Amino acid sequence: AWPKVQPEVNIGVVGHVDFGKTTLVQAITGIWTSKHSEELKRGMTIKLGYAETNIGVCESCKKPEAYVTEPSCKSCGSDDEPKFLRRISFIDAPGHEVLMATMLSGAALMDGAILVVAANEPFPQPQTREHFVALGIIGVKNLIIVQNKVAVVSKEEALSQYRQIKQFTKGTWAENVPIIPVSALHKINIDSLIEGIEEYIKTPYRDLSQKPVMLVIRSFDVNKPGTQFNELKGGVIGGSIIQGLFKVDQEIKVLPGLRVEKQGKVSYEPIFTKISSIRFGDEEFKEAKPGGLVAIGTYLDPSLTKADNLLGSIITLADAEVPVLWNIRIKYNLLERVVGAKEMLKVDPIRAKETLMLSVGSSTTLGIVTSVKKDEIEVELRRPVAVWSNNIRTVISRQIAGRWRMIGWGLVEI
Ligand SMILES: Nc1nc2c(ncn2[C@@H]2O[C@H](COP(=O)(O)OP(=O)(O)CP(=O)(O)O)[C@@H](O)[C@H]2O)c(=O)[nH]1
Ligand SMILES: [Mg+2]
Repeated sequence: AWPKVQPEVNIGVVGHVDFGKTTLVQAITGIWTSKHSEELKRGMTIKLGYAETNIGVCESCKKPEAYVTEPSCKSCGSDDEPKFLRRISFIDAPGHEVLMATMLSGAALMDGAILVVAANEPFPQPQTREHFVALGIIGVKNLIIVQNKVAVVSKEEALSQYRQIKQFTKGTWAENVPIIPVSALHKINIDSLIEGIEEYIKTPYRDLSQKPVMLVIRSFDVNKPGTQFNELKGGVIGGSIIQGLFKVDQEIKVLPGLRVEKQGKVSYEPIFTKISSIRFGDEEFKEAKPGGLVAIGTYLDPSLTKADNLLGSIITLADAEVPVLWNIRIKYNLLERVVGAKEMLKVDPIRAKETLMLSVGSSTTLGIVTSVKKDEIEVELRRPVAVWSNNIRTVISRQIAGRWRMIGWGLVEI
């Protein structure tokens, strides 16, 4: 008698490369997130992976084994069904070096986070530190550190690394962050991770008063090949809602929208449409709340949505007043040292005329610095950015050693 509702919380899974993120998400949800051919062939995550599962508890059994991801208490004794707590979803971020820009985007969609640390690898490491301080910046401080691959190391070594993690987090915003030893591959001590999720990653408060805003991270064409032009389904736009709620048959718009070429001149025109369908995985719904990753059916030509073309864009109501800016002011603060790089090196102050990478919401855009002050910089963006609210958290990256590395953050001023 478990209800078929949408996920109510987004838990991001971040960490260094090949530490077992996707295998962990599979160990919990039973689903392999990587569905693209490229990432299945290369054996990594390239685009944000998604997977969801129900969470329940057999309140007549002993925790943490009392927790289940399916409506059955046969594994603990009683034949009655467990108490449905909530449905959760995971955002599986890539742990690769040159995919940081993706992770940041995913971080805009996270309510809580899990940081995967390999027990068979030394601590700390590049993308570990980087994703850590990134989560600190974004505001995803509902964190759980997971000691994966614990089955290949002795308890002495596991505790040895544990001490190092506690030392590392000692004196930071993550000082009291829990550390849970699991084995994603062989499914060892997963129940404790479920329990930890329920304890430390609670479902946030959603103020439905705020205007409906969705951050787009994917878009595609559900039309199977050779489909005649009369049976062509509308374009589908996928992403996460950060505030408010969307309903079917609602008038919406995509910002900045569509790139337009007029004899070499480039502009951007908002994409107006109507929600034809809303789904969360295989289940279809009439509403769409924050938490989970929603597929929004539109009346758009599939040509516009094909191949994640609307990535980074946002979706609001048609009559919403939203500034789409080519130039933005940012009240910034820089990091002290470049955390992503393998070599320890400090970060130069923002130079005029310098080109930077800005992560605003789910959008990554390059821009040239036009004004430099102690607390504020002004940037001329190569492409427009939709700024739905005031004080939007942005992430500032600079190209170092040929690769874009995070150097600091800021808030978008309007
Ligand atoms: N022994 C052991 N091996 C594991 C565990 N988890 C993952 N692995 C191994 O790591 C390999 C890749 O793990 P994967 O889950 O893809 O790591 P990832 O971090 O998602 C890859 P990327 O960071 O590039 O997106 C797998 O072949 C698997 O054998 C674990 O808990 N124990
Ligand atoms: Mg992966």
